[PDB]
Amino acid sequence: ATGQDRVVALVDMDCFFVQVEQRQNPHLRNKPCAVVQYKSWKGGGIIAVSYEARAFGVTRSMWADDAKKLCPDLLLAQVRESRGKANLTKYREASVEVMEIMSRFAVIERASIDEAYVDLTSAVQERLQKLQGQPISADLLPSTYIEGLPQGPTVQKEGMRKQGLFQWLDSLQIDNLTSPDLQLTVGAVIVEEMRAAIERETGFQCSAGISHNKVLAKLACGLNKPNRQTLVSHGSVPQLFSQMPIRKIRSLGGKLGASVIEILGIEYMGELTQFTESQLQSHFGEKNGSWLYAMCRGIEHDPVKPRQLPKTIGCSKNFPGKTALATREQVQWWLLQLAQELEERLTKDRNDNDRVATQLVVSIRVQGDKRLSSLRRCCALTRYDAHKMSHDAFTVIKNCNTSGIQTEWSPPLTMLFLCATKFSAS
DNA sequence: TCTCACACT
DNA sequence: AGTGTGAG
Ligand SMILES: O=c1[nH]c(=O)n([C@H]2C[C@H](O)[C@@H](COP(=O)(O)OP(=O)(O)OP(=O)(O)O)O2)cc1F
Ligand SMILES: [Ca+2]
Repeated sequence: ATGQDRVVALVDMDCFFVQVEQRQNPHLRNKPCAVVQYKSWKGGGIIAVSYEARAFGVTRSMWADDAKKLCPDLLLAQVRESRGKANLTKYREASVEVMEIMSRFAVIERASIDEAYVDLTSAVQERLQKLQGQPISADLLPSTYIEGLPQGPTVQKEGMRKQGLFQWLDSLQIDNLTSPDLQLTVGAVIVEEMRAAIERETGFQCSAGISHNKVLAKLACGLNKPNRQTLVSHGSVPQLFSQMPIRKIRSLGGKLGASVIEILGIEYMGELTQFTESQLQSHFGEKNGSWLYAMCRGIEHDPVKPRQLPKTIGCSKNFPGKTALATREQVQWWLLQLAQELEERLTKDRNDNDRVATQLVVSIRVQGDKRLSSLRRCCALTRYDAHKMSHDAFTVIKNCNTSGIQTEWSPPLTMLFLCATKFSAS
């Protein structure tokens, strides 16, 4: 079993937030520019960077003042602030523009505000039968790269792409409606169409990866960016993985990937193939070891889940440094701010998508603790009312106040989080 | 520099 | 139910 059953794509909207601001403000298009939140602290934190700006070294998580040192003509759009906090509504609404188009072509799993996986297996099958048995023209794939091609016995990027595509298509056995390579190729044609539709109907450009599973689709998408798509076939996997750092594969970018590297003494994904499955399991657990054994051979079975809507709706703000909440009524006022945005977003959700959430998650962080969350508590969510929700959130966290004073809050709070969960049909 | 999904327990 | 990981 070679992990070639499915055709799966990952589509990534290139520097999406920037694109959203560039569509709305044409003065920004085709310039180095970035999206920031909170202008006051060091010019604001950069959450999205156009490709022109990235060429100067500007990255996400940079302060805008720092990015301006690297890129003096950098243009900035600020995120909308509402009730003292960054509000992402405009981007969420652009994201829904895009997913609704993608869903006309295939079933899509929303992976984040700017990317979606796409299961094209069924769509490919139908296109294959309408195609009589007729060859696939290079003209159907005007922005597609075939990973690992050209090879064997031109100095410009587009010349390379074409030569690789020619070599791919010249050897395609179109007379076999079950070759996985043919299916990928038809998958790629559909994604060219889907990306043409997204750009025509929204003005947004994006990159896509096309392969046999989600991890490879995602890896492929990042290989030829921006506004390009890449086909990673099963056959390309041994050479692709032979120099591919372990941390580049989805879910190995963190502690597990680090311990795979250290315990095993390897650097690249393909070095995993010399270990038995039992060996991998003993070091990393039954699930992880099984997952690694198959993955380093290009095989992964995680399904594209037919889910175009988030499972949770969440509202958080950080209060770092001297800005940590120290008084009771301060903590109340911000919970109320969080509860109010949440109500706004919950009501739109109940009306657009026919469902109500039923559980409220409250999470806080205390100054001096180490981790994203210090403590997580839940309670019932019965009415979309901001005042009750914030009253309830306070109720389930007021005992964390180690201060004996009634009006003070120690240790001061460095993060407040309200999340609606456990949706049911409405 | 605010999100969202999921595995373990 | 609560914590921790991984990612955008
Ligand atoms: O830390 C983050 N903060 C943060 O707001 N977002 C938001 C803002 C951003 O446009 C969007 C994109 O996430 P991506 O990691 O996929 O990167 P892009 O900007 O779209 O460009 P590309 O995929 O490299 O071409 O999510 C992602 C984060 F990772
Ligand atoms: Ca993106």
